[PDB]
Order: sequence, then structure tokens, then C-alpha cells
Amino acid sequence: RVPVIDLNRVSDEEQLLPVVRAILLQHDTFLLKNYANKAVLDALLAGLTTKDLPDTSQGFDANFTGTLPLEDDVWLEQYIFDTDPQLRFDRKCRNESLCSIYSRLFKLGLFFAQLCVKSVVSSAELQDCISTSHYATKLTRYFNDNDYVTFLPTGVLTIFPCAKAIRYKPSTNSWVSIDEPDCLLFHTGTLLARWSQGMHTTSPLQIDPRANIVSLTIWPPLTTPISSKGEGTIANHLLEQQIKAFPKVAQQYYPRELSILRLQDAMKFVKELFTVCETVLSLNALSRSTGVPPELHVLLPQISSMMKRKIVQDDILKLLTIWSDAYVVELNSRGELTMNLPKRDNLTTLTNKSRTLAFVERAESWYQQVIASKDEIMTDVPAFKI
Repeated sequence: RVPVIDLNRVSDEEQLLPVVRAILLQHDTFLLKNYANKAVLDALLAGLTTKDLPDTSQGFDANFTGTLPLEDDVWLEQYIFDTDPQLRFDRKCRNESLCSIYSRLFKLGLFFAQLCVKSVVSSAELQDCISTSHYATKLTRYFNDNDYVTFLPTGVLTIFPCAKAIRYKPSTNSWVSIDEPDCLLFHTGTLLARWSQGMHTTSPLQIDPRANIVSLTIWPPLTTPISSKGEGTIANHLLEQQIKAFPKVAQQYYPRELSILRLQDAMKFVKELFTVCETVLSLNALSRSTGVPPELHVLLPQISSMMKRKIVQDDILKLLTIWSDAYVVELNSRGELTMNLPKRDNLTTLTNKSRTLAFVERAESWYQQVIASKDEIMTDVPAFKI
């Protein structure tokens, strides 16, 4: 199940470090038991159910900060803060109740974040990336006016004051719900896994947005480079995560970034489709003896089954857009589309043996041409006209 740290048994840094480290080497999620202010914390959360309502006049900006109306009378209240005065992230939280929860979750979360880094991060220069003077936080509150959201946190760790209405993936596929109301829940983010350089891995979580969930995620300063081998920062990963969580907000504030992420899903789609089509066509060719190409409608159900989704004739035509010489697709005797492997060689097949690598290489090429051009980039691969 879930690793549990009892604070009445282990309370100081000397005791907690080997415990935290042993956990982090095999887990990304753990419970905090007997926290000295669990009662006060639970009282504050209870207060949020009837008072200190979300500021509906606040708006929701490009920093993914403010108040956002969701469906089913659910309200999101979120604040992203950074210690850097050069950054316009000045608000940690708003109302007295949320501020009290923040102060308790931060002091606790900052302590354990440093333990997490000390545990699985070898770089001495990264041992002090997070301090009381250098950090960034995201305080998230869901409010319900009387399904699960899947996300992958990107901080060092995310804390939940109550281990309730949250699902996770055991390290032993399938979601399992966590129901330990007397404990806080800790989950590590991708930054810790990344900086561990293989020592630690994390996993996505699931929450019920109608269960008044509160969470605090903690980072080093947002301007911190992810790695020496790149220019991407924590800000880039935070943005991508927030875009995936709130795509409609993204469509307004970050339309290009959204359309790229959507196009990448289309890329992933067409690559698997090609591999599936290769298998299906190869198998069908075995149940033949004469050079009569199969009608496309015959192949679709098998292709759809392997793709685990409905695949239409239009989808297969996307493959030709990426590589027109991939297949020979034409109308038959009775006006139905047929599909078969090419018989004759061209300059491509005379110089490249692998059909597998050929499609992948031309998929990325097509992908770059779209995102390098300044014309309105598409979110999908256009169907090749016959």
C-alpha cells in the first residue's frame, strides 16, 4: 500500500532522512501521520466549505492565477508565487483561511522538500536550490457549491492536507483510491525524478474536483534551468502542465503552445497507425495467392481494434500526407479504395531499406515544417486527397 511516516515515532531530520530516502528509492507517494496540527488544519478545511468563498471578481490570468469557474458548479482558486522580485508572481494566497493552510503546508512542505532532494539528488549545487529565500509555490483550491482529474505534478513535492478523494498508481495499470482522513498526503513531482538522474521515479495522480481538494506544490525558483544540457526551465514544464489541466484557459492565453501539444498527439497517432497498418497488410497478404489488393473497408475493423479506437478511411489517408510513397491507394473496379505495398522501386526504396525508419523520419520532418512555418499551424494531419 502506501508508505506511512508516523511523526510520533520519527520527528527530527536525523531520523527522517533514512526513512524518506528508503521510501523515495521505491515510492513516490507517502502518508504523514500524527502531524501536530492536523486538527487545526482539518478545522480550517472545514471552514472553507461554508465561508471564505472564492473571489469571483478576481479573474484568472496568464499566470494561471486567480479564480476559475469550472463545470458542475465547481470553482478553482489558484495562486502561483515566486520569491524572485524580478518575477510578477507576488501572491501566495488570498483569504485568511487559505493563508493559514498555506503557512502550515509550506513550513511542513519546505522541510520535506529539502529532505527529498537530500535523499535522491547527488548534485551538491542542487542541495540548496530550495530555501526560505528561494522557492516557488502553487496553492490550488477546489470549491464545490454543495469523474477524476488526471495530472502529473512537476514540483519537488505536492502536499494534500487530507488523504481523501485521491487516487494513485502503486509501484507494485490500475488506480487505487486513498482514504486516510487522519493523514496528509505527499506526492513527488517530475522535477525530483529528473534531478535524481535515475534514482527516483514518480507517477500521475487523480483527484475529485468536487471534493474540495486543496494542494500545495513546491519548486525551486521558476527560472531554474531543468538541466545543463538544455535551455528549458521549470517555468516551461509548469506551463505545459497547466495547459493540459486547463486547455480552455490555454486557448486564450497560450494558443500556440496548446495547438503544438495537440499536434504532438496527432504525431503519436499516425506513427502507431503506420505500424498497425504494416502488420494488418502483412497478415492479409498471407491469406492471398493472387495480386488482388484488399478493399480498405475490409481492413478497418482489424486496424481499429489494434488502435483501440475507431479508425476511418480518412485516418489512413493521413499516412500518405506524411509519406505519399508509403502505400498504393486507388479506386477499384467498383469505386472502392484499395491499399497495398508498392511493387516497383523508387529513389527512396533504392536508397533506404527500412519502411519503418522511413516513415518516422518523414513524420518528424513534416512536424517541423508545420511548427517552423508562421502560417496558422494545424492540430492534426490533413487527409491526402486521392
